[PDB]
Amino acid sequence: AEFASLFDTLDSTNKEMV
Amino acid sequence: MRHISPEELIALHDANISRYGGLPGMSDPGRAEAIIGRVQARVAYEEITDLFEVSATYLVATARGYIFNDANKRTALNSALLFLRRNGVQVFDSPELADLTVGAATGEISVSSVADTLRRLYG
Ligand SMILES: [Br-]
Ligand SMILES: [Br-]
Ligand SMILES: [Br-]
Ligand SMILES: [Br-]
Ligand SMILES: [Br-]
Ligand SMILES: [Br-]
Ligand SMILES: [Br-]
Ligand SMILES: [Br-]
Ligand SMILES: [Br-]
Ligand SMILES: [Br-]
Repeated sequence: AEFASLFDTLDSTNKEMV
Repeated sequence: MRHISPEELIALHDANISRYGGLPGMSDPGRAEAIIGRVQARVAYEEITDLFEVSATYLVATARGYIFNDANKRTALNSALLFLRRNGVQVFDSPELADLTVGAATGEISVSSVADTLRRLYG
């Protein structure tokens, strides 16, 4: 959950960078 | 201050790969420990208390370190921001983060400069 919340917050940038 | 362990860095990478995609696995066993150990040692030795400088050091070290077959930049970015969040700095997405991370990864943007940007965004 530590990571899921972080990824949620940065979801846009994570997707962009893939 | 609260640091990110090598195994935590790895788990964060692997969760990111699972959620967003990419090639699995580490480039070389031992590199995560070497790089992150180096970061923490340097932070102690140089007496770095500025959270943004420390976050930047994690970001640059992972972005340039090729610990993983894939998602090094993602892991670099998310770990730096995880670091800030654990140390009580609220983080949020910004459309500047992608180019920042790429620039760090290519050696174009220094630790100091990455810290300057993170401090503007989140300080
Ligand atoms: Br996750
Ligand atoms: Br999730
Ligand atoms: Br968050
Ligand atoms: Br993986
Ligand atoms: Br490794
Ligand atoms: Br370092
Ligand atoms: Br990436
Ligand atoms: Br990569
Ligand atoms: Br955004
Ligand atoms: Br540098």
